[PDB]
Order: sequence, then structure tokens, then C-alpha cells
Amino acid sequence: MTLPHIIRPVEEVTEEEIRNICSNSREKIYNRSLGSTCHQCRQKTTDTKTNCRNPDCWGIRGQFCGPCLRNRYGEEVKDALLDPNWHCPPCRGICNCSFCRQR
Amino acid sequence: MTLPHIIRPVEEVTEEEIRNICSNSREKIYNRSLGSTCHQCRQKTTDTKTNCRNPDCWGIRGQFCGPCLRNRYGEEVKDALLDPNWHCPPCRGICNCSFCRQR
DNA sequence: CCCTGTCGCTGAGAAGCGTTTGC
DNA sequence: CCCTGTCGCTGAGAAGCGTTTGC
Ligand SMILES: [Mg+2]
Ligand SMILES: [Mg+2]
Ligand SMILES: [Mg+2]
Ligand SMILES: [Mg+2]
Ligand SMILES: [Mg+2]
Ligand SMILES: [Zn+2]
Ligand SMILES: [Zn+2]
Ligand SMILES: [Zn+2]
Ligand SMILES: [Zn+2]
Ligand SMILES: [Zn+2]
Ligand SMILES: [Zn+2]
Repeated sequence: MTLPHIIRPVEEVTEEEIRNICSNSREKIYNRSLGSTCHQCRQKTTDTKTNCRNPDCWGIRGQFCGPCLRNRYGEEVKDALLDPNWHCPPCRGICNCSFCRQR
Repeated sequence: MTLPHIIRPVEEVTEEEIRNICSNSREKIYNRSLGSTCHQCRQKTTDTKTNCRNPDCWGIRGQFCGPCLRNRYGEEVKDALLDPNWHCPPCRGICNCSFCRQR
């Protein structure tokens, strides 16, 4: 049931993705099929989300939406998309989501 | 892919299972379909194996064969089968298998 | 009134072939 | 010669709807 984690190279990042990076959490479009789930807010939406470049990462715990990465970690998804060494907060052990903060 | 853990009540234990409890690890019968995997020796065989009664347990980590439970923990599978409060060594945090001993 | 924001819950949390059997 | 025994490796290690959005 685990979704395979695929590292999208920075060269394959397209302008359409940056344009679709969410800037308002209430301006999201839900889609049970094409949407992606943000690890932080746990919403499956169609806005562009981060891609963890850590090979040891797995699943969707490396996927963060615009508002969540902006407000919970002070980082921009556009910068994370273009960063080839970017690691997700779960990989860095700094994730402050409701599940990761207790454990 | 996780096999559902089902608690078999002690009243439903049958004599055919005790007779099929393994007494020699080299006298096992491998079966990819009907066999069960012992958590300790990681062999999928048809001999009777333990059933963990802990509701919080999951998967097959509570399944131990005759020789493994006898030699690695000093307990008999027949006694474990008839014990309604029996917990697997992984549940007790005392498992000494090659994977559990390091972690 | 201002940096336009977030957690609960369920079900989830491997298994088994291969290279495997003591001093 | 005796209590008739065991580990490596791969792939595994959730996700997302619902009850969800700041002081
Ligand atoms: Mg699974
Ligand atoms: Mg569900
Ligand atoms: Mg379950
Ligand atoms: Mg395999
Ligand atoms: Mg894998
Ligand atoms: Zn989010
Ligand atoms: Zn990661
Ligand atoms: Zn987290
Ligand atoms: Zn065994
Ligand atoms: Zn157990
Ligand atoms: Zn173990």
C-alpha cells in the first residue's frame, strides 16, 4: 500500500509546477485520483508539493505543500523544488507535524 | 502486504495441531501456500506455530516454531498454544532474533 | 484583528526465499 | 562430540478522508 518514492530531478522541474505551487491553503483543489497528500496538513490536493531527494526516504512523507513548508519550516517549495540536496523534515528529524512531534 | 493477525482461542486448539508441532528443525515441510513463517528462523513451513494473544500485535511476528521457541526462549509451543495470556517475545521486548537483537 | 494559519482518526506498523541451522 | 541447533538479503518501513486551518 506504500506509494513508491521517486526522486524527480531538478532538471525535469517545469514552470507549470511553480505556477501551481499553493499560496493559500483555502485555495486548494481536492482530487482523490490526481491529487498528492502533504505530509504536514494531510490534505490530498493538486497543488505542487516538495520532492525529497534523499534515496533512503520512502512513501509520501517527503511531500509538503506551499503553506505548510512556508509556515512550519520557513522554506519555500519553489526553493525546495530547485534544491538537488533538499531533504524532507522527517529525514532531517525536524518534522513538527502532529504525529512526528510526539514520537 | 501485511498478513492480518487473528487470535486463535485456546478452546479452538485441536490435537492435530499439537501432533504437528515441530520437534526437529530438519524434519520440517516447506510449503509456499499453506506454510507459516516462524519469526525467529524465518522458515515458511507447515508445522504448528505459536499464536500471539496480544491484541496490539500485528503480522506474523508472533509466530514461532517448535525448535525456535524451545531453544531461544525455553518455552514449549504446546504450552504457548494453551496459554490464553501468552505474548510473543517481540511483544515482550525480549526477542533475540538476528533483526530484533541489534535494534 | 493580524505574519491568511491545522489536528483526529483509521489502519498502519512485511514477509520469506536464499545466501540459512551449535563448540 | 554434545542439550539436534541458524542468519543474510530484499524490500520493507501508509496514506488520506474527516472530525481539519492562527491569539
Ligand atoms: Mg504495507
Ligand atoms: Mg481511510
Ligand atoms: Mg490493522
Ligand atoms: Mg522476496
Ligand atoms: Mg523499497
Ligand atoms: Zn500541507
Ligand atoms: Zn525524505
Ligand atoms: Zn511528520
Ligand atoms: Zn523457527
Ligand atoms: Zn505479539
Ligand atoms: Zn525478532
